[PDB]
This record gives sequence, structure tokens and C-alpha cells, in this order.
Amino acid sequence: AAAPFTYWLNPEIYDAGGLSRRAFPEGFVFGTAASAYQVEGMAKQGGRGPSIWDAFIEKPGTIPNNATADVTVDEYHRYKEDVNIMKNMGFDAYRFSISWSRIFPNGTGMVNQEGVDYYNRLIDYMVKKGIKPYANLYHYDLPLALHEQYLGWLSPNIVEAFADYADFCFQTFGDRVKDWFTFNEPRCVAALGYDNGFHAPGRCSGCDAGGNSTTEPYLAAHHLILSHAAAVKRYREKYQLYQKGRIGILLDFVWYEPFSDSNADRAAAQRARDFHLGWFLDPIIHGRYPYSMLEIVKDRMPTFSDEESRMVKDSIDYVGINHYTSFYMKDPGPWNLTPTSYQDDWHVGFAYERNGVPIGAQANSYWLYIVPWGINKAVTYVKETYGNPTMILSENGMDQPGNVSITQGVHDTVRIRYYRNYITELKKAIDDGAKVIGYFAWSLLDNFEWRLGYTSRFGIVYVDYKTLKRYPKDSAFWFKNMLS
Ligand SMILES: OC[C@H]1O[C@@H](O)[C@@H](O)[C@@H](O)[C@@H]1O
Repeated sequence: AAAPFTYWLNPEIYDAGGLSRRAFPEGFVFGTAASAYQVEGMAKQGGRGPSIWDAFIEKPGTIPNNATADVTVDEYHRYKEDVNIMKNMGFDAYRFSISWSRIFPNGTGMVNQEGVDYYNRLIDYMVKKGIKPYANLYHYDLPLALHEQYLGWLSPNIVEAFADYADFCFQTFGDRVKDWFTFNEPRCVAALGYDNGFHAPGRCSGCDAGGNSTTEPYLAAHHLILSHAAAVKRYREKYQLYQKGRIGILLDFVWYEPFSDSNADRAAAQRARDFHLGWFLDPIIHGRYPYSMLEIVKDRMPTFSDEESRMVKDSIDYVGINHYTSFYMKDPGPWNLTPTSYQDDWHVGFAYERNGVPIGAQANSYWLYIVPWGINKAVTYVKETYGNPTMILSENGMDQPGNVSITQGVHDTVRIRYYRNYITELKKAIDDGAKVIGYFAWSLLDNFEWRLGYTSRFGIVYVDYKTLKRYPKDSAFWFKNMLS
């Protein structure tokens, strides 16, 4: 049992700000989201082959305090408890991811039956408890074998490797999983993996592992798009009419607000949207890359053949938008001109304040600014720009510093205000015609936050890493109250 202050009843819990299920469309889904590597543990066990993150983690100094996700919050063994918390808090759904290398230790070939069994236990238990499973197929965890064989996303070989893996998952799990995502944040897979080397496999221009920031991110993104399209084709031709599910992709989207009303600032904000979201959503909706990207990046960007363009266009039933934050965008003056990096290709200036006033308070993470109206502007933008496609707001949340006690950690009033305000702004966008059908908080549990390790807590449930005990935060109860 914890210190007395743990059990103070935060009155913010009961201020739902006017929100309930009645403020949302009939059958609107409220969920939480996690990922295999961040929550499962058993990284080197249960027959799981290693991923790129397992080798990347081995360089000392990469994770703070050289922490690993070998155990993390141990959802492999504690999945029943986690599902029960989800149910008790009133959630309808859980978006989780399947570990490619847990099913295919070598990426292709032999199946790890022990991994298959785990996901079957997990899915069977969610169905038993009335939590809808939303399965994401890839969450930063490429099997290491594939990276060793042909450098993973940088080779056209990855496309059939992935499609076959997707295919197997549909065959095996699709009798009860009716909601699929191919990828989480392919932009990040490409940009962090191959532009700045911040994420595995740590490739970039200056990087230890080698790389080329001018070409490799574009090559990676191209094969991610082809792999998504190839996977969806399997689903549609072989499973969809029989299983009656749906398939989409999850795309991160930072809102870019023009800094001023000038043509140049307004154009800069559009350019950033092109490179951030358009990069993936233009091909999926129009069968082609953003014009700006083609004119700036020229031949450093691959092109789709006519056959590819047809496979890629309309290759979703819905799009998941992951949204956290917003920045101001400036025209940065005259552009160079000589290729440097995907990020430099955007040719923009970032701004985090205007007239001495910050755009929002900062969460723990260096990148996260709390800007509730950004979620409204983002959703309206995809509605207007893309013919109002069916959307899931597939991630939203914020982090506390990792190094806080149970007692301090559970009283997360800042997160309550975060969710109340963001969900209010999302509601306004729906009232004005946006076709959103679900919302997912990141995340249920404090977990392994990639390069930040355990110095960042995103959960609505506090996890003591010493004991692995769960303590619902005030924000979990805020949801419980709002959802009934
Ligand atoms: O930063 C919080 C979260 O944001 C998205 O990238 C998620 O898909 C996770 O990978 C991550 O933990």
C-alpha cells in the first residue's frame, strides 16, 4: 500500500466538461493504444527472434541508464489484468500491435507457434471481456534478419516479405480481429530510422551505422507505401468479403499553423503538411506524391509505375490520425538548393511562440506542446483536403517525467486538462461534418518510450517498474466517469 496522498480524490475527475457518449456519433469507439515492444516484454524469449531495436539497444548510451524493454511492463504475462482495467474504465477497444519477429523469428519462413499462441490468448481474452481488438501489424519492430539480408526497408524485397506476414496474420487472427492497421507512423519509420538515425536502424548521413539522409528516407517511405498496398490487396482479395473487417494505416500528423497571414507563411505551412502527411496520404488517396515534394526532391524520390499507382490508390477503408501537438510555420527565406536531408527538404522555419506568447505549455517530451485547437484544425484539414474519408483519431496523449513516485504520479491533473480540452476540440470538428468514428488515448500503461526509455510516462495507469504493479491515475478515472 502507498502513502496516504495516493488516495486523495481529485475533484477534476468529475469535471467532464460537458462530454459523454451522447456528445458523439452512435457507436463511436473509445479506446487505448499500445505497441508490442513497448509493453509485452519477453523480448529474448517465447521464441521471439530479434528486431532492429534489440541490436540498436545494445550500443551503450542509446537508452537513458541503459534501460531495455526485455521486461518493460510485462504484458506478456499480465495481459488479463490490463484488459480488466480497460474494461473497468469503460473502454470499448484496444489497439495493440503484433510483433513481426515474434511470429516469424527470421522475418520469413518458419512460424513461431509459441508467439501465435500468445496473440491468440490475448485476442481470445479481449473478446471474452467485450474489448474490440484493433491489430496494428508493424510498430517500429523490423526483424533483424531482414535488415542483415538486404537492409530491410531500403530494398524492394521487403514488400513481399511483409505482405506474406500480413497474409498469415489475416488468416490466423481475422476470424475475430475485424480492424487492421498495416503500419504505425511510417513517416517516423522513414524519417527517424533513415534521416536522423534517432530510431533503429540508426542510419543517417553522419551516423555510426552509415546512411544517406538525402535518399534513404525516401526509399524507405516508398517501400512502406508499396508494402502497405501489397498487404491490403491480400486482405481485399482473400479475406475481406469473408471476415467482414476493415483495414487502414496510422499516420502521425502535427498541425502546422501559419506564423502570419502572408502568402509565404501560409505556403510554408502547406509545404510542411505535404512532407509530413501528404507524403503518405496523397499516394493512398490520389495515387501520386505531393507536387511540392516532387518539385523539390526531384529524382531522389522514387516513382510509382501505373500498376503500383492503382494498387496504392484507395488502399484503405479508413485512416488513423495520430495527433499530439502543433507548431507555427514560417517561410525561412531563400532556399539552399543542395540536398542535405528530408527534414531540410521541407524548407521551413519552426516557431514555438508568437508575440512573446508560447503556442502552448510543454509536456515532458521535448516535442510535445499542449495545443488543443490543433486537433480541430488537423481533422478539418484531412476532411476538406481528402473528400472527408472515414477517420479514427488513433492516438492522443501526453507524458509526465519518468522519475516521479506513485503518490505524485497518479495525480495527473495536467493530463485530465489535456484530454478534456483535446476531446472537446475533436467534438467540434465532428459536429462540423468530420467523419471520425473512434478515438484512442496513448496509452493505457506507462511504458518503454523508445529513445527516452523510462524517463517518460504516457500512461493513464501508473506502473511501478520495481514491482510491475498498476495504479490507475486520476485520468483513468476521469475517463471512467466521462464514458458512463
Ligand atoms: O510518443 C508517444 C508515442 O507516439 C507514437 O509514436 C506511438 O506510436 C508510440 O510509438 C510512442 O510511444
